[PDB]
Amino acid sequence: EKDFQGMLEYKKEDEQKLVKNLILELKPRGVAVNLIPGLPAYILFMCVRHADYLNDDQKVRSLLTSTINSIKKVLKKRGDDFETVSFWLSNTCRFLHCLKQYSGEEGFMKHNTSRQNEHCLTNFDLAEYRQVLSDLAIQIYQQLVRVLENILQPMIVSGMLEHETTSSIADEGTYTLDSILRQLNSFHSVMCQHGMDPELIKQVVKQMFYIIGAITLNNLLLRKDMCSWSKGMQIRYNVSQLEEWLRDKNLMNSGAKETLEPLIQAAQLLQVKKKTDDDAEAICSMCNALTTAQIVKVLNLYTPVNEFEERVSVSFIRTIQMRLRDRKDSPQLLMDAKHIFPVTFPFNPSSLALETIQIPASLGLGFISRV
Amino acid sequence: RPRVLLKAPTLAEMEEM
Repeated sequence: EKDFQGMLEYKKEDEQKLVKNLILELKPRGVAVNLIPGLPAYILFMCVRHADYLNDDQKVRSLLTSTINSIKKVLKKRGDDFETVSFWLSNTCRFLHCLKQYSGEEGFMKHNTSRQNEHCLTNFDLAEYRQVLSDLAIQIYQQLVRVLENILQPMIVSGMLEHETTSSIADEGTYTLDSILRQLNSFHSVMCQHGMDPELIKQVVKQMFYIIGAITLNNLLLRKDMCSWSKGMQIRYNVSQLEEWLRDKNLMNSGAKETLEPLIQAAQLLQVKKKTDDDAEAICSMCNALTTAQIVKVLNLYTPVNEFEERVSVSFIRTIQMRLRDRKDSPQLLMDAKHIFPVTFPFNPSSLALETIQIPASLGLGFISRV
Repeated sequence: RPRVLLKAPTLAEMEEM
């Protein structure tokens, strides 16, 4: 054999049971729903396809509205669980990719098989609905960043600055760099299981690294004891382990390492010579990712390793301030650790043949009929 | 066949009821 159309039919009276079982009560780590990443998106789109086929615009509207409202309900109740937020970000994006891929617009059909093009919508242009879904995905992404940030925040200063250096969860209760890496591993494995777009995973990871670098640099500038040659070495080692993690995950082109540039330059600043005019010119050339206020703070805080090393002189600091005078610089000392880089959801068509997709019987959607 | 551009409630509008 039978050649299915790749659509799903349901009765209007069952629409609320549909979103109840497909959205409200769906477990994000359930086996059945994770056999095919994005399965709820594919199911919803196949339901949209049959509503379009029936020439029923009110049914399309009702299904989309119930879908969007149900996803918001889930995230209001469980929005502090990163697995749930990852899951609906991923499925919201996949639903949007489906609506594009099967829109009938030629720009979105370049990777389509001949069979896939047979599955485009025929009666309705759903561009307005794609905008609403895009807006929803932006909101979910913003919630994802906040949940991940909340999880990492308690680990970052201990792991990056305080603690000195198979993995352990902690060192006698203390968060270490290894704690941070385990947490990043968890995040990444869940996003992958959910089928999150690789370009979106890259953006999440870039955002997380930004937060790590911002919180670390700010606490270096706010404490009195973190500006030393030795701490410079420690930060260098920790950054190199974060870089190795990116390598392990094939994310070295995510832009994540580059968000650490202010912290990286602060660590370098701790380790250069700080006496002559050549030393001063080098600092000014080197520290393009640090504000003048930040450079001056580090130099003031800098602690000699022992008696054979001196503090930075006040006249040296003045020389750098003079050199950086015509910098149209921000007067701020602290990085904005709450900055979120604007997210994008580039089109990611899928190879999945709709006419082959089977609903797992355990999801309790037996009232849906395969067309 | 022409595809008619449907009017979608905005995300905000849906947030009502």
